[PDB]
Amino acid sequence: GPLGSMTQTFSSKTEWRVRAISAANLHLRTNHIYVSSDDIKETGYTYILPKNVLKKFICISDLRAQIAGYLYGVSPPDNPQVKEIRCIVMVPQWGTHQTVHLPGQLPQHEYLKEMEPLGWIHTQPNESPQLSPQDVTTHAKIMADNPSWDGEKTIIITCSFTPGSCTLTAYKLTPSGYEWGRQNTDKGNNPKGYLPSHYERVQMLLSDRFLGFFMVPAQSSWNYNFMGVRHDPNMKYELQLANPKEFYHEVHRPSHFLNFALL
Amino acid sequence: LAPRQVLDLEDLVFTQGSHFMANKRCQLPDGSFRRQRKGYEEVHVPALKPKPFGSEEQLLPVEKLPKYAQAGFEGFKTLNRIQSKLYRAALETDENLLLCAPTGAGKTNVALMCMLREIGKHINMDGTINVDDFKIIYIAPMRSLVQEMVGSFGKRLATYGITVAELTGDHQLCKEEISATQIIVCTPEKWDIITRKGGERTYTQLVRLIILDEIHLLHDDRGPVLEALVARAIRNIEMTQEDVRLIGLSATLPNYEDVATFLRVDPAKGLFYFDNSFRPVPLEQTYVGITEKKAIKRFQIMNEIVYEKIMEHAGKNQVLVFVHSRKETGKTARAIRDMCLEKDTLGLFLREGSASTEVLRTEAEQCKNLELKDLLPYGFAIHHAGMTRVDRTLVEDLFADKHIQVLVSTATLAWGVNLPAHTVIIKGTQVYSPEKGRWTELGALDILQMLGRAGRPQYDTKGEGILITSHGELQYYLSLLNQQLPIESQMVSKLPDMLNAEIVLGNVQNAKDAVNWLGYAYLYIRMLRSPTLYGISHDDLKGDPLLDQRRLDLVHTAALMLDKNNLVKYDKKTGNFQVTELGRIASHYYITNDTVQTYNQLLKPTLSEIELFRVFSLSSEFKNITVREEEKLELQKLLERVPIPVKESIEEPSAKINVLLQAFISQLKLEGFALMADMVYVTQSAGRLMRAIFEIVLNRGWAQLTDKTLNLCKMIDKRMWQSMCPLRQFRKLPEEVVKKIEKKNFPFERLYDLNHNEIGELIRMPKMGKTIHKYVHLFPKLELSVHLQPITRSTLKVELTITPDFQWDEKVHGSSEAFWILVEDVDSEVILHHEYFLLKAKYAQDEHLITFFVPVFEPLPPQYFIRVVSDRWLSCETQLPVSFRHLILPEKYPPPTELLDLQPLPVSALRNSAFESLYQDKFPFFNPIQTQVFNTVYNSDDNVFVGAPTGSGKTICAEFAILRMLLQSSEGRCVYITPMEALAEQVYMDWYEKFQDRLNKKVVLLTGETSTDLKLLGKGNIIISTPEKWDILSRRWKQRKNVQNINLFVVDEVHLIGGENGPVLEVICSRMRYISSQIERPIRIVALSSSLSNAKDVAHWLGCSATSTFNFHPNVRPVPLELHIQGFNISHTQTRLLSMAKPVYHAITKHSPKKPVIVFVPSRKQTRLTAIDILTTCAADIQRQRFLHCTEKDLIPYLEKLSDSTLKETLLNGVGYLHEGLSPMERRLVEQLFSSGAIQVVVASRSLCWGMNVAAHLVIIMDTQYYNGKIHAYVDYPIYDVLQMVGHANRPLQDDEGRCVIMCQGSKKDFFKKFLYEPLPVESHLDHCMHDHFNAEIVTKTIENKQDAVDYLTWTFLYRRMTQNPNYYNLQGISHRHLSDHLSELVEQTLSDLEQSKCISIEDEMDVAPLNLGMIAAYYYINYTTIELFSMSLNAKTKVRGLIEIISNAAEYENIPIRHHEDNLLRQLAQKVPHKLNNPKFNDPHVKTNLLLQAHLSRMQLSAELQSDTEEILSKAIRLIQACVDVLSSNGWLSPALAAMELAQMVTQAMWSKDSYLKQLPHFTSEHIKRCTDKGVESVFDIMEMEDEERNALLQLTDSQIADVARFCNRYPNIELSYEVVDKDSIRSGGPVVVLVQLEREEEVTGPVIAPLFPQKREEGWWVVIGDAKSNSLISIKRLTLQQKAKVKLDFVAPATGAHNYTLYFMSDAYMGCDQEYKFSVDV
Ligand SMILES: CNc1ccc(S(=O)(=O)NC)cc1N
Ligand SMILES: CNc1ccc(S(=O)(=O)NC)cc1N
Repeated sequence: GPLGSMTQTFSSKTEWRVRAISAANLHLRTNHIYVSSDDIKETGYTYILPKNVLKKFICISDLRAQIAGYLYGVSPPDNPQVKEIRCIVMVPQWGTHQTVHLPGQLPQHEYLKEMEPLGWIHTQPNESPQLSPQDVTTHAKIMADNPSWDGEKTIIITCSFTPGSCTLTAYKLTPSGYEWGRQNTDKGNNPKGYLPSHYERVQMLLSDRFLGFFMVPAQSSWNYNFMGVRHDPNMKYELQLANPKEFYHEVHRPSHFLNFALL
Repeated sequence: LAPRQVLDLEDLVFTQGSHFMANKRCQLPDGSFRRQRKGYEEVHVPALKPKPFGSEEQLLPVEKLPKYAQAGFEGFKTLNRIQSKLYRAALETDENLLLCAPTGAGKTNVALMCMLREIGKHINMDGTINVDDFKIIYIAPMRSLVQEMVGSFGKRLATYGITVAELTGDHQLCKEEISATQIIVCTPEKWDIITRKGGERTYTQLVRLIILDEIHLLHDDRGPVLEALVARAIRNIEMTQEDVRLIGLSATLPNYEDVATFLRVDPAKGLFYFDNSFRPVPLEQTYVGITEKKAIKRFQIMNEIVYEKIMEHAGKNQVLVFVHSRKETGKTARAIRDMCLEKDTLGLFLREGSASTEVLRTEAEQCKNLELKDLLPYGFAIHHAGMTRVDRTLVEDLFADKHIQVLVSTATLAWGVNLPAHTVIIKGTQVYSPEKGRWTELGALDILQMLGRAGRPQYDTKGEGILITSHGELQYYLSLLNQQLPIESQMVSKLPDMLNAEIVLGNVQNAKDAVNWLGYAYLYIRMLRSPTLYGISHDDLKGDPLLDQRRLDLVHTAALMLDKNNLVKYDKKTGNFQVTELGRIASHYYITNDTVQTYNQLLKPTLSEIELFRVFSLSSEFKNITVREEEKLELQKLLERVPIPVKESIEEPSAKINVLLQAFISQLKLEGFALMADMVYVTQSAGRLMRAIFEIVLNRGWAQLTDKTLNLCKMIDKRMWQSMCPLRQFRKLPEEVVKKIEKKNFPFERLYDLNHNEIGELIRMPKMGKTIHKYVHLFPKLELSVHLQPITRSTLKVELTITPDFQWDEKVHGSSEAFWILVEDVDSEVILHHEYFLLKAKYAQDEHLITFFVPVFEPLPPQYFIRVVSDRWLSCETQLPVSFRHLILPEKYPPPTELLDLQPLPVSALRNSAFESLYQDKFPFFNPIQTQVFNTVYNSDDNVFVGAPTGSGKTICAEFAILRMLLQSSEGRCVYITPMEALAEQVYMDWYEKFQDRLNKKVVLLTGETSTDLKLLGKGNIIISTPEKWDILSRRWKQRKNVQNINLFVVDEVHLIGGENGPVLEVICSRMRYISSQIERPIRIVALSSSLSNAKDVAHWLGCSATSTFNFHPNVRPVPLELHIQGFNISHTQTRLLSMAKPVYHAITKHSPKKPVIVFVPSRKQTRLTAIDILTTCAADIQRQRFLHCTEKDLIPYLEKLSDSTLKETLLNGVGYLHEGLSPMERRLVEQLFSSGAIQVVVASRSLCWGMNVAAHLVIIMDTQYYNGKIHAYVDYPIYDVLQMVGHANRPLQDDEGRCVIMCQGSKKDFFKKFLYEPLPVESHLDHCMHDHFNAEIVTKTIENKQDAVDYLTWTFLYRRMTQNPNYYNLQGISHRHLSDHLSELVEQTLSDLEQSKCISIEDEMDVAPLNLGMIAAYYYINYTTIELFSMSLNAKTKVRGLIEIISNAAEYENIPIRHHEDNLLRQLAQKVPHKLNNPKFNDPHVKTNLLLQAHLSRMQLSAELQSDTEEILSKAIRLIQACVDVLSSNGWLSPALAAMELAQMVTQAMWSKDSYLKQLPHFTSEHIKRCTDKGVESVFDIMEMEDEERNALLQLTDSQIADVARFCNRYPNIELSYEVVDKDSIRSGGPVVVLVQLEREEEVTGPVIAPLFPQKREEGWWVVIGDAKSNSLISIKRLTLQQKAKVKLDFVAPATGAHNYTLYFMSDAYMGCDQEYKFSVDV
């Protein structure tokens, strides 16, 4: 019975400052990147991801909120069974630890008009063995809305934060996968009808022989996890040839710089 | 001295700062006494009696001063007593002075006298002062004092035209400030940092006088920087032998003799000690020492003492209480008011007379401040820094007007306001210092100043100073205010830092120099005088009487500290001090060395704002900052409020510093007192701390961190985060508006696309729209465009166009606006290139052009980026992505020509005894390159390309072609073009000796005069020429048969087509190929060249068979070259050169310790400096390598013939130097000494790398940039100069190899490795240089339409290279339609420009024809811009002055070199120069030309390099004058036409028009002129008319001098003409007037024009000019050359039947006086 005798006072410990201190060190994880590389589909397309944009993508992310990029690329001359990823497009987005939220409008830009879309890459906190039902649903909805996404040519690369490192795996949807994903409204983790036959691993390699580039939004940045209000599923955006700013950049959270200053 | 010791400098530091009390006993004046009181002791010291005046003490009246000095004492009748005792020493000598006097006794008027003597040193006869010929530095310890000093000295010296000013924090505006500021007033620290930087074209050279005010600051913690300054000043006086006068002003305190020693003050001649009886008002002192040690009791005890002492003056004396915070002023004044209220006391200050009380009530109702609202009505007032300027001025006025009776203030009022009170009270002597993180005592200067403010000077008969302190400090303050606290040195507490600054400056290069340096510090004299204080035993000192070992140990200790912190490389054996970039940044940004070690340890490229703020917070400046318990609450609520997370706990002071910085940016006003003091200190430091970080991470090329640190700099400086509206940076905007705008959260960038209406509507505040719009377009904004020009498949040239896109407004942007250009790789992780950019207000509206190189690779990266960011404006940046998707790289270059292993070809091969005589007694065989080409050159007529490294002997290949020519045509004509004039001269010597002396042909060297040059071309079998001399000749090839008759055309160093003067070369070669294609006989072409990657293009252009194109790549040099490239990662030029000094010496001893070496350096100064430096390093060397390889006895004959003391000093030790300033014989004899083997090293200026007649075993290229002084920036050596320099390391007949070491900024290393180890790609730049060629081709009817211009261009190297590297020439394809379109555009643009300039006419769009101006430009070979500007500058009223100006602005003069200073001096004669322009300009080539022209016309004949510049002026003055007369003749005007016809002969004979003709004769003087005007009239013919003996009696002249006079008199024009008109009367109006004038010359032409004041040999030219004088209407003109008898016809069209006469003129271009003026009538 210490009410009055023993009295302590609570001191705020706002959540994102720890995550920011943590994200400042992500660059260490980019020296130990591993691809799952299981002997799956030796005859499907192969996907080469340039290391430069992957390191950048890891470095601009958060350790709990997922970020996503769109993949654009091309097949190397007289070798059509290879898809070299040439570009990663960052669009206005927000995320939770299980899913990412993007505008329904796909990227459009002259620089992109020569390339084909190859699906998307996203980060996730842990190394699940199967492809997420949220991922299968997201990919299928996207496909249903955009005929330029061949279910046989577009893939989903998950970048999972294994301790001290970064493990990459690449999947694609199966026909039954597409058909189930497009009709799924259960945002939960065990929705009705989900099946492991809905996806299959595709081979993926990390290269150094060439370099990717980034396109970013023209009038803003890509991160809206501090402005999720201002994010809209129907928002339109232009792009520009520039490199994305890291997750906790000042322009991503202008509230933190204006509120506590003016008040 | 090897046995040494490492010291603990901490145990040597007087820890208590200026509170150290060296003395142990204190003696008070008679009459002092103590009272005891409960809790506190009082000591009273009575006011002092003035000393009786004494022997010869009379106050000097201002009239008895030197009269130039009396204006400075205007408004004063007699000087002070101290000013009188010092008038002679201050004004009549230049002695260094030290004046010790009590505070307020008038030292600064003594400083005025010193400044006045310096001012008098610079007064002319016109009365003006040479305000640009000196600088005076007044060092004042306190910023407030500095501002009041600028005001006071400015007012007292304005009557002199003298500018007094202080120095702001910014450095770019500071140079403009210093340029025209005569008296700079600053603190010790600002002067220290300025002279730390040093640099190029500094103003510290003009400084004649330094004043150190309050020099007893020496005893403060700041003292060491006064030592730094004085040591630097005196040592620099020794290394320039130019004296600087030092004046110290000091309070009276022990050790003034030591200070005088330290200032090099002669005690006998310039030391003045005035004891405290000289205080202007006597001072009765009360010291109160409180004994109570419980704080709560002490606070009330002190307020009790304050009250009681105030009552002793209430209503009798206004009392000024000093307190040591901004809050304590009010807290204390209110405490005193409340104690007055509790008693009846309040009525004692405010009188019963209500005047003062009502003034106070009014001003407190006018609401000057809330605390003022409280205090002003009662008679109390406060005065401190936080208040407003109006409130502070009102407080000062109300106190001076005696309305306030109790003023409570801070030290700021004692320093920067003259405001004495009768009674001064110092309420406590305890102050919070954040640097020491604790409470501490007041500095001695503050105490002295405050108690100096006691006693109104004329109002009071005595003043009363009360000082309240703790009891323990009594004997201290007693000492300080009674002449007994000695002045000690605090040097060791700062020794490493200070030492590093003299290492970074070059002034200290080893421990020996360091010891020498430390002998100048005040620390040294104090250690000598009283060693026990500084830790030296009395047996120590007798063991070491000069303290050499002790100084060695201190320098050793500081050196090791600096070495551990990575500021310096300290080699303990040698004792040597190698500078580092870390060291330099710590010097230049004033950072302590511990900090920069911390930065170097923690800075990583993957750093974020979080770690950045932590790294900042870990700085050693913040070392003593602590987190006090009472702070932790207020800190806590802020830690979780700032936007940058802080990793570590608030228990740690690093976190507190971080949080304070973030709070200062966010503008959170704190509550705690410790917090506010610690924040002001932290953020004071943050500016240059962060700027030092930014320089570090920028110069390592860390793109992300560079961005973050420049942003943080800017945020710290603007006190806002970038998240805030950029408009907030306009202070004139009201924060209500920017709050409205920030609320809307919308992007600022979208404001640019809206009119003012939609602006006002979007912000929901329409009445502001317009205004917002204005500021939106005032915000700095730049547009960038890019021209990608590939050099190879791995190096890319970029031209970046910066077009400004914002309105300029001086009240916003000032004189300039600075940006960084950062070229960043694809990932934005590395800065591939970067540079500073200055947008000047001059050019706010102009596009700027930047060019640089960047590496590339294959496969091409997706893109690079170019960012331009404001250096000071927040949120102000433009990024342009440079995509490479459409970049067309040139194809990788072909393999070289295989060097075949042929057997060495004997001289026998020549098969000709006469020919073999040229080479027999030189060598037996030819080198492999000549051996391989010999058959093709000698046994063929093929056109040939030899490409090979310099020193491969490519010149003998041209000689092969010539010998073959000589075997074919007994009268064959060969023309040899070489691009450099000095090469032409050397080749002229060699080929004159070979082909004329031996083979008996005519070798000639074109001179530029087309008369002599045409006769040479007709006469010579070998004609040597530079490109433009050949261009002017061969333009008229259709009317010049000799130019077609050429059998052989050799062009040497063809690769210089790529360089700046390439277009003329390309054009003359293209012309020779066109001519040959027209003639029946093809002209053989042989081209010699440096190794070229794209040789095949050159050959195809010049028509060389594949099999006769010899392109050898640099690894086939006959003498093998070993090439080392040393990178130096020091981005500051002077420090980089310093850091390469010892490398130069080590390179000599490693690669050529016994064979001759040449060192190239960037400038003239550097030659002398580096010769001396090599010599010093050689002396200090134990295994020393001497470069004197002859006997000193053999050297005196050669030595004493020189005029340069240092040059012969260095030549004695075997090291010479060459620069553009030596006499031609000095250079020749130093060269021969080098040739002799006598001397082993020569240091040559980069500018002489084309005309050097020596070669060497080892070439060292010291730097690779030089400072261009008209763009005020450094410039990279052309690659051609580097290849030329490397060519000097070549001695076939003497060395098995050559060795070259090229030292360069690291950022250039790779480029050299790419362009020296492989052959060179060269391009054409004729597209930027076509107007003058096109114009000449239109005059010669070669180009008559636009199709003709296209076909012309196809003959060029440009057109060949456009299909091989299109993006370089800005084409995007190599199709025939691409080509023809691009060419049509080029043609169209050039013809349009010519047509606008009224040079050509374009009829029907297709056809072109030449006009008057185009013809004049083509004839006299003059830039078409020059003559267009001439056209729009000449009126009939322009005179000789306007002519000299107009021709001074010619384009032909823009490239004249720049050095300045002596031009600022030569301007002085502009009052006595018969030339009026009324324009002040400097650092401009056209103005240098104008000055040097007047200098020539008045035979100033003073400077040396400026003389060569004058000769370059004169090499074009005559052509420009003739073009002027042709223009003015087209205008028909008479006055300016004949004015310029006279100015021709003026510039030839070096005379004005007032100077009479006699000055033309040799050995003549002005006295001779007065004589020849006395005894008769003044003509050259009149000299001839004199009786020979009368001539001699009037001459007083030698026999050979009279022989020279007669030589001139025989070559002087002696000619009469005959005016004659055929059909004298039978002419009709509008009809033919044919005037034939014949000229009889009395003797045949003896030779060229006698004119020794003119560089080129001329030949007499004449004009016949019929023009009516009254009408200013020229009728007829003709230009003519005469031998003895010449008939010249002129034709004219009559004006009317009115029978009239015309005045005739016959005027020379050369000889003054020979002009005649007849008249003749004509009847219709
Ligand atoms: C501190 N400057 C100094 C110190 C000592 C001497 S000394 O000649 O008296 N003894 C070495 C002369 C000078 N200028
Ligand atoms: C490795 N740090 C560094 C590298 C190169 C240079 S530089 O002299 O070549 N200029 C950018 C300067 C520095 N501080």
